[PDB]
Amino acid sequence: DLSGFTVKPVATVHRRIPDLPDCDIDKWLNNFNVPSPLNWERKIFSNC
Amino acid sequence: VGGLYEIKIPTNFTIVGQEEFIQTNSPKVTIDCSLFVCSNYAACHDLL
Ligand SMILES: *[C@@H]1O[C@H](CO)[C@@H](O)[C@H](O)[C@H]1NC(C)=O
Repeated sequence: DLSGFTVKPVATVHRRIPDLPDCDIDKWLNNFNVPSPLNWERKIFSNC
Repeated sequence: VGGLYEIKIPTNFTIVGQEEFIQTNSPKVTIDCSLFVCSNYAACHDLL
């Protein structure tokens, strides 16, 4: 009984939601009004 | 009672059937240890 094979994939399926906006993460990180550790700020990025 | 004992002797009879299954075999299980432990993954086959 030889070692098990698996059928090779004949194609690739790639799916992503199209036309989503850019997240602009650099614009928020480069904002010059920087908070201290006491009042550390959060931003949430989704659908981008 | 004197020399004699009381015994129940059959006066009529029938034949009865009884089934008995005896196991003599079992499912021949076989394992590919490599396919079970690692599936398709080359990084696992290397470590295995
Ligand atoms: C023996 O038993 C069977 C079933 O009960 C019956 O048909 C038959 O007549 C009986 N015979 C005697 C001699 O008792």
